[PDB]
Amino acid sequence: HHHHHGSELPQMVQQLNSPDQQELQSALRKLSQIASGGNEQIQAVIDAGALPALVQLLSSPNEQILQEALWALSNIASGGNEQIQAVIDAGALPALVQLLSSPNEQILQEALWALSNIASGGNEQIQAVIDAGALPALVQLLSSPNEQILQEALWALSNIASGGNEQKQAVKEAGAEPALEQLQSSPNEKIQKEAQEALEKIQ
Repeated sequence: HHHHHGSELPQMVQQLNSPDQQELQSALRKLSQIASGGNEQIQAVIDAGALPALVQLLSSPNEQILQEALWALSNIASGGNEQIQAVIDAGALPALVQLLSSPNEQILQEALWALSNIASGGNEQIQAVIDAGALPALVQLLSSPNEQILQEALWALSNIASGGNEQKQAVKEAGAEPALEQLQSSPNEKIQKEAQEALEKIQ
């Protein structure tokens, strides 16, 4: 069931620019929720012009606003290829890549999730993730002592690796092979499986 009507979206979008922080968060949450409900609903959020404002919030020093903005963007990017494309065209990628070097694990997790959603699209979507410079960051993350970070980084890398030959080649050129060859021997069963599958995708 629809919780919100289409004629309420414009108001929510305007409120992503409120100086009132509880108004802002409230609107962030509603857009997240609507965007969680399938392609038709995601499209309504995009058509209402929510993307530009969501991307602005990605540089926020307020982790509460940041987490909800990332989550909303992840939900939008979980739709169709053209919906993922809209996220890319709105300039989300530089901000997401920047967040890959965050000392905050919770932020890291949501930026990686947004990125792997984006990288689930077509070769065009994947190439934009590569072009934005995700690969050097993702590779550096592969030598983290934190298994949860590893799993998250592998999901993104594995998705990029599901692209065409150009995309697989970029993965090889960013030096991912030796790291994936190591993690293929991981005692963590989830990491081992993802690493193996990613390695096999890039031959």
